[PDB]
Amino acid sequence: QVDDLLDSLGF
Amino acid sequence: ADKELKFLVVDDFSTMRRIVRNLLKELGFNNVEEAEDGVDALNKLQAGGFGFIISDWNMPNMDGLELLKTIRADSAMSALPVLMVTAEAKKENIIAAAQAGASGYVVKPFTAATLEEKLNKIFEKLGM
Ligand code: BEF
Ligand SMILES: [Mg+2]
Repeated sequence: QVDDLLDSLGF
Repeated sequence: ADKELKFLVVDDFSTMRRIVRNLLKELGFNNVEEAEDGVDALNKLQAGGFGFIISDWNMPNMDGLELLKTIRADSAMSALPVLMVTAEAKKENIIAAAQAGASGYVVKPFTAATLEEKLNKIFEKLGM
């Protein structure tokens, strides 16, 4: 949910 | 992106600014100035010509989130790239950065390789 949330954001 | 892109590195710890500036240099970005908090940053930005901001989150007077929101809502500076730096990737903090318009988000400490990766992601999205 962290590295995966980052991906979603293009971060 | 252009090697002469002018960066402002914002952090209340002088050693962290020196480190980021040194990493930028390692990547070929030599045009770098420093600011010690969000108020100092906005002062220095009035000089014009800045093309990229790298900002810490926790700073006195004006923090990095407050700085980012101000830049994003500013008539002249609204599209400036801003790479936000934090001490720990927490969901709440990442989501705040997203809502405010952070161009990128990186957790300290990081390598030049990580910095280049994050800068390149921003350049690609912005067509720089
Ligand atoms: F003070 Be910063 F958020 F590392
Ligand atoms: Mg700080």
